Amino acid sequence: XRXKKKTT
Amino acid sequence: ATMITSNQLGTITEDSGSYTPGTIATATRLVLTPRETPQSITVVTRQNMDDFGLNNIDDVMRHTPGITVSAYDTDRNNYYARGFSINNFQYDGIPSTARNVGYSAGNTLSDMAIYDRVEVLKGATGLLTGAGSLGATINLIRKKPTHEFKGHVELGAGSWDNYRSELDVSGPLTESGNVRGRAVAAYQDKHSFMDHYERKTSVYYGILEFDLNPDTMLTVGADYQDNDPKGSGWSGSFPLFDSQGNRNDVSRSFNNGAKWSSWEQYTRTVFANLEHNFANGWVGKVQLDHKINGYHAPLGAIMGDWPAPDNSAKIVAQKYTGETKSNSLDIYLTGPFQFLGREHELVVGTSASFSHWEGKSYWNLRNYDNTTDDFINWDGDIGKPDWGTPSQYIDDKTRQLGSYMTARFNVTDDLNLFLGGRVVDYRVTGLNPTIRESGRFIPYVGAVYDLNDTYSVYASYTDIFMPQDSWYRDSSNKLLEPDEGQNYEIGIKGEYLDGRLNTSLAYFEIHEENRAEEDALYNSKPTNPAITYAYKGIKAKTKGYEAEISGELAPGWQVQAGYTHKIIRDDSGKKVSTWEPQDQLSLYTSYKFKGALDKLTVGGGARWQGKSWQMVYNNPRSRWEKFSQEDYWLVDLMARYQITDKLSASVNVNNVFDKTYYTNIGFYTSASYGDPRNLMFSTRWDF
Ligand SMILES: *C(=O)C1CCNc2c(NC(=O)CCC(=O)O)cc3cc(O)c(O)cc3[n+]21
Repeated sequence: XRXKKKTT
Repeated sequence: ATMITSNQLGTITEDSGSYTPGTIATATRLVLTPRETPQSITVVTRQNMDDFGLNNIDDVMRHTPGITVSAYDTDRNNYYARGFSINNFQYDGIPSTARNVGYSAGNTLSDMAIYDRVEVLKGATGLLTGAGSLGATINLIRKKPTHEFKGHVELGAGSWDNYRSELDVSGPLTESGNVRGRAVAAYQDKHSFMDHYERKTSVYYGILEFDLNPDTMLTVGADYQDNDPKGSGWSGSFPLFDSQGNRNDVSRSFNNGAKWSSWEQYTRTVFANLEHNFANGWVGKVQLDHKINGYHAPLGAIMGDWPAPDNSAKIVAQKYTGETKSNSLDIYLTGPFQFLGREHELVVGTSASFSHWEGKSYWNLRNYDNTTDDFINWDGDIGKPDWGTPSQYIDDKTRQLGSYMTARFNVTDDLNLFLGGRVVDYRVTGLNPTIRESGRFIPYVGAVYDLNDTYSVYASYTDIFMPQDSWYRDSSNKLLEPDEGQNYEIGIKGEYLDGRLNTSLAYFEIHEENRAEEDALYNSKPTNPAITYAYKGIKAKTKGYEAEISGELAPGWQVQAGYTHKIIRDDSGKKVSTWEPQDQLSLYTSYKFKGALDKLTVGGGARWQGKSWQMVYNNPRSRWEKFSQEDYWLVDLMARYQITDKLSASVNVNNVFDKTYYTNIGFYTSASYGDPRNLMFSTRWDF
């Protein structure tokens, strides 16, 4: 989910 | 007089040291006993929170029956309610818009030191709260000032340098009493078994009332809690897989967190409201509300198949800051309605809410080395990199409206009908693909039939929906219609002794529509903007039963316990929510002694949940893996001695057997252990 962006 | 220890929200609990509740209007905004309430309900009274030292709310959800407490990261837990995740909080009957937990702030932790009870409404809350989530709606209730004087100050220290202390003071401020006031504040600083985690919170709150007779109380006040954690880990407690190696083993106290990583969440709020007593035998309440949920999160943690062969692991760092204000107008009229035969009641009411969430996120770090000397044995110590320029801004404002009207007809002095609904419109005018919904109808229909003077039966069709986020879009580029659902319920309740003891078991079945599932095949994503990534909307079904007792089990014997069998799957599909045990047993009880040593009370409880599993992904070998949490039998004892007419002495030991267990296993491929054997001494008021 919710939207965004831990490693990617 | 007419013994008014109750009120609009319903009879209070800071008195009747009975774990069972009195009257909850949390359902139809119409005061009703549980039996007179046709929806599944479970509530934690105050004399309960007290006995077991359930300080913050988490410490309540863990002890609430029917709910499962799962974790994300040190400062973030999720509550499982009937196959779904609870995500609707209602303060003094007012909902909240701190909806998104990715940028969580305040909800998952509220020091109870100020509420009289937290009433959780299982099923489909849509009637009162607007857009929301399937499962249940939590509902804290603040301490309202006391007519005659009363107050106290509690100290207390638990394990891992856990120290806390509150102070409650209430009463009249003028001979007559035309004006009553209450003020309470608490302080708590504790570390944790986990290394370097040492969070400290503080809460102040002041509430007052202004009489004038039917010109009933223009009550007002404001509260404010501040959680400043430090050493906060993120997503799990440690990565499930090493470099490529199989599983990772590590102390119950490892912490992917950064010594300096922390997730400061804070919430302050102001309310005002006057109720009016009309002569027709009717009353109408009007309330204003200004609340704010900010979040200061400069996270730093080690994540991702990292214990690498050369014993060293990189770590993601990211900072999130944000505050989110909201105004709320809620007015309602509720009283006797004569149609024919006998008097019934209606509760016409409309509400309005203007929120505004704006915030930043920093992950475009600059001049940084996120590698670490060695993995194993590490006190999350790395530099607090310099967050560059905000890498994603946020400016959204939601304007949810809606009006409602509920009917409590009775064809017979036993069978009563519940006709009513809540229409609504949602508007989230922000910085992204503006979306709104309007004129959607949320219906409320149920009825209770009085069998014997004891037991009784009910059935219900509760509903609720939720305009989805813009992230979710389908093959084309449309945000899958709102995630909706209805709770099909049928059960029998039963009370004994004016309402000292109360039982109930029912059958609930939930049907989910347009559940947001990640589209699969779609990797070979064709051009269109929805390109990159898109989800689809498939149906889900949740069916199960629940049973729980609560009240005066004997003379001074309090007991509240429950069991719940749940199962949830998607259109001829698999088992979703595999982590929320299909079966769970909760039992908590306290007994005061007779004569001999009637100056001593003893209590304890136990929880049980069947096998829990998750479906991770072993990137390093691409092979998918299963993970199961064997069994769960958790026990905790407690004891308290009233050494002086005014001054208590008690002690709770929360995990008797110290059961080495897992709280989360499939989160971004992480895991977090479980509070090993807790211990906390306390002392009551006076001097
Ligand atoms: C998406 O990336 C996800 C993964 C699944 N859901 C989820 C949740 N929790 C939910 O709302 C669903 C309940 C559950 O099973 O967990 C929370 C968060 C929070 C953050 O910060 C991020 O990045 C993702 C996330 N997801």
